[PDB]
Formats: sequence, C-alpha cells, structure tokens
Amino acid sequence: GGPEAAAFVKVSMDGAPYLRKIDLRMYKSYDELSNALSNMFSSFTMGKHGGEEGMIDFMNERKLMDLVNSWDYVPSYENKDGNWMLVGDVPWPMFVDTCKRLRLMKGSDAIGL
Repeated sequence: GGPEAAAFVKVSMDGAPYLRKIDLRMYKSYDELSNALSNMFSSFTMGKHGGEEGMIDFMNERKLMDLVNSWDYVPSYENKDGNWMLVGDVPWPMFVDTCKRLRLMKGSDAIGL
C-alpha cells in the first residue's frame, strides 16, 4: 500500500533557494525517483527568467565543487516521523510512503551563496 495515485514531496537546498513539489507515485522505485528528481530538479534552476544575478551559473557550478569539496554532506529526507535520514537509509517501500519532505544537504551554502 502507498501513494500510487497521490504522493507529495517538497524540495529544498540548504543555502541556495529551491522550492518545488513532486509525486513519487510516478516512480514506484527509488531508481526512477532519483532519475525523475535528478532531471526535474535541474529543470527548476533552468528557465528563461531566474537567478539572473548569476545564481544560475554560480550556485549551480559551485554544487559540483561543493559536493566533492564538501563530500561530508549527503542527501537526506524527512519521514512522517519527521526524523532526518540519509538517502537509502530506510527501505524504499517505507520511504515512498512516509515520503513527506525531501531536502538535499549541500555544504555549498557557504560557497554557492
């Protein structure tokens, strides 16, 4: 049993501005989720109008350096309990359902911003 018809998860990035919702019901597997979110998330920071200040080419490029440079940080989400868990920590079946809030931990907040 699970969303498979109605799922909602928010998405934010510590530091740089990020706000969007998604449906995991679309992806019953963490694999497609990761791909769907990976592609969908990139779309968010991509548009004709947006971080014209350079946050589009500034915060975005810092992410790669920040991730490896700050390889101490890894993606983690909040379950129905509200506890933070690093991606892959809890079973996908439990995650897809409890899936309430998702936020990728990025140490770039110091470099990207």
